[PDB]
Amino acid sequence: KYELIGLMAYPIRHSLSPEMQNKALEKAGLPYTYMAFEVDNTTFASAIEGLKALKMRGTGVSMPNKQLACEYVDELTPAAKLVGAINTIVNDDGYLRGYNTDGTGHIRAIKESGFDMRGKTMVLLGAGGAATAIGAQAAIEGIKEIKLFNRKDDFFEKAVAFAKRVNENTDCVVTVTDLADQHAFTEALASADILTNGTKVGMKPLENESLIGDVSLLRPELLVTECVYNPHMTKLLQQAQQAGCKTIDGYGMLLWQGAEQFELWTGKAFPLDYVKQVMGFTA
Amino acid sequence: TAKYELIGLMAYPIRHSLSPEMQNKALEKAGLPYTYMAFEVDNTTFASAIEGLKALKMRGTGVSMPNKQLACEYVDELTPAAKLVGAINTIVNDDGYLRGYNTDGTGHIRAIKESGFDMRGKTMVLLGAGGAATAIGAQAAIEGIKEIKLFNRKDDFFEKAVAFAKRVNENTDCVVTVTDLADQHAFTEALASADILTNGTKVGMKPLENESLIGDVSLLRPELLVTECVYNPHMTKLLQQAQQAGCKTIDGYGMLLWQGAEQFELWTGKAFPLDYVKQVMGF
Ligand SMILES: NC(=O)c1ccc[n+]([C@@H]2O[C@H](COP(=O)([O-])OP(=O)(O)OC[C@H]3O[C@@H](n4cnc5c(N)ncnc54)[C@H](O)[C@@H]3O)[C@@H](O)[C@H]2O)c1
Ligand SMILES: NC(=O)c1ccc[n+]([C@@H]2O[C@H](COP(=O)([O-])OP(=O)(O)OC[C@H]3O[C@@H](n4cnc5c(N)ncnc54)[C@H](O)[C@@H]3O)[C@@H](O)[C@H]2O)c1
Repeated sequence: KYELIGLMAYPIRHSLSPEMQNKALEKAGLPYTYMAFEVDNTTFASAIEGLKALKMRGTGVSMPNKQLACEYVDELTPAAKLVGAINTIVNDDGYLRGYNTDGTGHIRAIKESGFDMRGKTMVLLGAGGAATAIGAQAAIEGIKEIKLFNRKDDFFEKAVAFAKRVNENTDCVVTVTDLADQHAFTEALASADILTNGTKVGMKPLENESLIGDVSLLRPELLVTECVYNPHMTKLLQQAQQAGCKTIDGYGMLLWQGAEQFELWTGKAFPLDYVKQVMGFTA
Repeated sequence: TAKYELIGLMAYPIRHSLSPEMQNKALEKAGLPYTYMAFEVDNTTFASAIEGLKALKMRGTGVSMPNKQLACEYVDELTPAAKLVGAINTIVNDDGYLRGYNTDGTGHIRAIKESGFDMRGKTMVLLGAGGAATAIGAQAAIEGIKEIKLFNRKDDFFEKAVAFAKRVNENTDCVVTVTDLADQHAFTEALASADILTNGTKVGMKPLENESLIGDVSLLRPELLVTECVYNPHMTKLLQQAQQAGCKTIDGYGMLLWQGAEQFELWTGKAFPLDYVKQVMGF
């Protein structure tokens, strides 16, 4: 009969994955049901037991389990090994494969727009789950250099370690700089082909903030990408659009991220345009 | 919807179970936020499936062959009837505390009760000593039946019948006796004193569909109530003999519907849409 696909996260409040996945599955009439489960670090190992025992087809993974999940799969992709976090598990007859679709999804959205990131230079803001996933995938896709900026918080040392892993295991060049070093930021922005916000700046309670203070730094030839999807148009994207830049919003990454999970689980093509419409992703 | 809770069915194999359709139609009719799904679970994977059930916060699960006996050691509490049977077909998860019930027993008994029959103080001839027969015998004893005259051939279930009889005789006020099906004089005499005859054996179901444990239809007095656990076919040979003799009868679907209704109510705390499900299932 139907096979189950889970989501293992805590809290699972208002995630868009259940609606996206069930709408897509129902569109093609596929024999799967996606359901979210409140699972945290203390219950994750037993949830995986459950995933194997019940013969679940797989599960999505979100906070606080993305790092822990790497230790519960039999095989990780090269990008997931650079990130040290996964958001997708596929159960192939008891053999678990882990993937990070946030990285591939963001890169796909960029590629769909017509931008070729091979040999380009990126200024990446942040060093959490979104930023590291994007940086890892960008490196694998042949981006020349990623100039990563992060403030002096808990993620700074994570950024340093992340850059070390990318520099030693890919041909990409990753640098890490304090967001407070304004001169270095301006210099990096000047050299950039793509600016990517992977921070929580732009999302509530930081919805009225942007890491760009001087819009003249936003040259029209600069591509600006955003991970934040609530609100749909962040302050940064508004600045970028007003400056005449091409942009890619959070829904781009979210949709493609989702498409990739769907395809790994079902082996069928994701009904992208349909999902985009039903989810109201186009303003 | 992400608010939905999961109710499983843990069995092997999962063939033509009517539970998924019944429960989901009923859940939908009531607009309740539950999804019922079947999972292939055997004695080897059952322990881990229960860890899954707790970790994922499933509302509960149906249990069927080959796990009904094993399941008793994985719940925290068993109803008195389940203690007599040594098997459950229902688990309810109340915040991590698991309760085990056997709705096969209560369902068959509810079916009888609905027909207008009062089993308090009555005598039953019970055929068999497997899961269905012991579930019925246990609940009937708890319902106040005076005596259960159980008949079983000399196969692996005969010693089980004896042990079952002892548990019932020692923990209820009901008197249970166990006799060899081959003892025709014993059978004839028990039938003459019976108020109710219940088939809990596989006789009547393929490949024994052309068989009935009643060889002389005159033994079926019109006042005798005949109930049948076999539901495929709907009209067993025994039920045809009984209706032909003027007996009041209860078929396998009576038991199946009420078994289901009781599981639904235990998991949801809401009324089962009985008239609706009877209608949509085709009964
Ligand atoms: N579109 C998508 O599919 C998608 C996927 C993943 C994440 N996201 C979004 O990306 C954003 C980041 O998520 P994450 O999981 O990577 O978060 P995280 O907690 O893992 O990382 C947070 C990052 O933001 C930085 N940061 C936080 N507050 C800051 C501030 N006031 N100023 C400057 N920097 C600050 C931190 O240093 C860190 O680098 C969120 O808004 C999230 O909703 C979107
Ligand atoms: N209507 C329902 O909801 C419902 C629920 C449970 C079981 N059932 C039905 O009840 C029947 C028995 O199921 P069970 O799970 O108790 O099986 P079981 O394997 O647990 O027990 C089988 C019983 O049948 C007897 N038996 C088998 N072959 C026989 C034969 N040739 N002659 C005489 N006796 C014989 C055995 O001695 C034993 O008593 C099945 O047909 C099943 O479909 C119906």
